[PDB]
Amino acid sequence: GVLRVTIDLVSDRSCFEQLMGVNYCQVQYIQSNRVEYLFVTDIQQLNDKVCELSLVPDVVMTYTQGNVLNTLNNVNVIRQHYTQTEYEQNLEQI
Amino acid sequence: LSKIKLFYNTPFNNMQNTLHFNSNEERDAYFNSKFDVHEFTSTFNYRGVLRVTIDLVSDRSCFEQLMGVNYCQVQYIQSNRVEYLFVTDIQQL
Amino acid sequence: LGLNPINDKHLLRPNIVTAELTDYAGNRLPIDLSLIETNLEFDSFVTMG
Amino acid sequence: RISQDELNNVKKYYNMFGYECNDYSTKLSDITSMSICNWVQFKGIWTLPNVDTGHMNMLRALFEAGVRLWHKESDMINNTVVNNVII
Amino acid sequence: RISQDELNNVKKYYNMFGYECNDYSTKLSDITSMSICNWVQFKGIWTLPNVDTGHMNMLRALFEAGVRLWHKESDMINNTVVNNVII
Repeated sequence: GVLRVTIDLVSDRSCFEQLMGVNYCQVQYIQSNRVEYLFVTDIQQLNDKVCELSLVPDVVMTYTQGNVLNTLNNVNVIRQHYTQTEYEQNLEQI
Repeated sequence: LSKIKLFYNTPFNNMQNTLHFNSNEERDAYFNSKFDVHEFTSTFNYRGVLRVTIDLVSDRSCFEQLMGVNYCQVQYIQSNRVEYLFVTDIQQL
Repeated sequence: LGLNPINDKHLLRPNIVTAELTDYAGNRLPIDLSLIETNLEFDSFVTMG
Repeated sequence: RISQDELNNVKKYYNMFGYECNDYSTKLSDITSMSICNWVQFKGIWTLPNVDTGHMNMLRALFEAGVRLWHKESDMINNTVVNNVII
Repeated sequence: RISQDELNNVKKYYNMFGYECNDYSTKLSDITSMSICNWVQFKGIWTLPNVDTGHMNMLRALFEAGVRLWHKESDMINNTVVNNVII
């Protein structure tokens, strides 16, 4: 982090800042069309017509989907859940 | 004033784990055999913790996205003494 | 014990379940239920006459 | 035994946070192992192929503190955790 | 004995972090002693010939907290530690 997306809305009728339940967003970067999701910390209101979004990227969501995590090696694990097989092995400890 | 070389996707990313060779040439030899995209020349201002302003205008689908860099080398031309650095972050000007 | 045999074996330990023997005459056998691999089987070593 | 509730409160705890572990140097047990969700928490040193150096960090240190990888949306907001299971 | 796994978790621990020591005033045991990697952690006062005064510091205090000097790359990212050994 931590950044900002100046975002404008002038076609309003009963709004101002009040486009409200946003927290999460997406960004498809045009045009490498790689994608990235971010949380939105806050939402400042610059005026009657344009509000500002503070962002921090959901690195987890963004980068970890699929089988990625399971191929990392030589990692010191601290808590996880176990496959039947790996559970039996650790069963005494638990 | 000095000859940079930025290594991609390298294991060297915590200061408590290093690799160790018996002679700095073997160190260097190793490193000089694993590159992945860019390798320029600057004269970077050192004051840690410092910055290397690094330009790329021949792009086609990039911008900032020369990404997996963390480790880099610097052969200072010309005392040709060498020095490796981690790269904390990468800001996009 | 009312545990689920299928995924609860790990709860067989002494803060969750406990086991004691008694003859109601102040002989007792305390059993750390964590130390049975799979089975709570009691035998006896008896002598007589 | 402990009480029906307390029994569940314990069931839940393990369902939500998995198991104390002290395997400096292993590979994570399958992340997709459980049915409802799947805690994972580990410490350097790993690099994911081609990522902002500083998103890694942000990523590293996020797992060192741990991340509950849910497996269905329903569950993310339902009293289901109680029934997590190893397939 | 402790369990097969716990036994290994322990093996690993020593493999990765070596041994508690209290030798104010000695010379380090060979750094190239082990086969897979080789922990080293110690406290002033040492000077390396011809180095930025402030890289020493950064150096000193880096070892005072300890450095795992690995010996082959393969290993830096494989479940090998388990088998570290004194030659």
